[PDB]
Amino acid sequence: EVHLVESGGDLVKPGGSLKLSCAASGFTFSHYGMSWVRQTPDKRLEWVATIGSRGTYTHYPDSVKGRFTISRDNDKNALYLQMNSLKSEDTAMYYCARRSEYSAMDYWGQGASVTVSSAKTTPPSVYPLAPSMVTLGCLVKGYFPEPVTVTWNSGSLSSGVHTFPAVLQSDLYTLSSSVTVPSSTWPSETVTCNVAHPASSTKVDKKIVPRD
Amino acid sequence: DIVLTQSPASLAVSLGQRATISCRASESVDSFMNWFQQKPGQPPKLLIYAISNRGSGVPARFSGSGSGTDFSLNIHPVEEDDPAMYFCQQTKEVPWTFGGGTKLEIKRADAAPTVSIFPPSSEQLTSGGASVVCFLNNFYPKDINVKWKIDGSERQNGVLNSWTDQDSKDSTYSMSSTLTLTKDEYERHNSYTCEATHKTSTSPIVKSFNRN
Repeated sequence: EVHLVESGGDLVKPGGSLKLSCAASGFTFSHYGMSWVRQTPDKRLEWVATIGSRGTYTHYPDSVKGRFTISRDNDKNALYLQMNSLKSEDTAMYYCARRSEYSAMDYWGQGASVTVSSAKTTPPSVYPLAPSMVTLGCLVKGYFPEPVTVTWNSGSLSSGVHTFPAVLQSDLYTLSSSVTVPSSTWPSETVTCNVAHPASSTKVDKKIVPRD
Repeated sequence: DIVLTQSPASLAVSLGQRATISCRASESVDSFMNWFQQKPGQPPKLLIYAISNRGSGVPARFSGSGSGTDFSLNIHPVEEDDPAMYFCQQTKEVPWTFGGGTKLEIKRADAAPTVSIFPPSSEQLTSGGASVVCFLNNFYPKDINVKWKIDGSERQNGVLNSWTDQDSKDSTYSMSSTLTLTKDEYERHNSYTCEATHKTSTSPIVKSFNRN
């Protein structure tokens, strides 16, 4: 199967630069042109750049022309996107995509998150939420930047989970996650949610223990 | 610069029905018109290209048509797994552009939320903070109001709400409401209540606890 894995996303100061990479697998890289597309918080999609399969050509939209540069290394099956002179306006989720045949973007990367702001990294505070079935939860408060991922019991608990979109609370993000289980499971067994905030290399496990 | 306009913005359709989304191009496109499907947490996926060809892997359920300026995507039968963001795209010429995006929501029977209220954990209290959390899970329709009451009196400040996208299994919604207070405020009152008032039952579902 065609696969495009991205990496390099992060928070950068306005004016700073950032290099995003996309690793292709599952096809003859050099036989296909490639593109980068971004999606701003307003959920709108915006084409950012494309490069020929050989790399003999590359063009961009006026919004980034002169600041962004697309590159590819067919020898290492990688696509790149160098961003310089970054602006707050550039904060978005960035995706790489393959161009087919006619020609269309049939395959996309998982997306890299880029945040351009003067705010510095702030790790989260993780608090356990303890009260037929039972619902437990985790409060992930005051962090920056997005995102964070949450897991329950290292990923074992995968169903009956609800992780809510983060919300800005005074320059800082907060979100919570809930998991519903049969009374049989809790408190009999131990339930712990796993919170990870890459930006701050933070990694914590909070156990859900009953009170009193 | 060609401009694409999709309509409607949001579309709610019962299971089995036909889904019709439209997109109008401000200029010719000759037939460089494609449609993409984007589900939460995922990158956009190619649905239809050249306005009528389904992407390799796309089920027969989908199909697009039209010509000239405007085209449209048609899903039939609409299934539980269809709620998402749908966008049309123009590749006729640089810069490539996307429609504003249209959200497809499935329609189902009303469903009352399962409500759970959580007191501030001891950890947060030790640091001078007090967040009271309330989850309203698996309800429908999406519009629902949450009201917090402290010692019987409604609280307005310090409330952050967050809704999840529609469930792709039971087609329900879930929501989180957080009332953040200061430890000192928290210690001054005893009863805390979370109230969910809908429309499919103007009789509230309540949940509360006593600090003591």
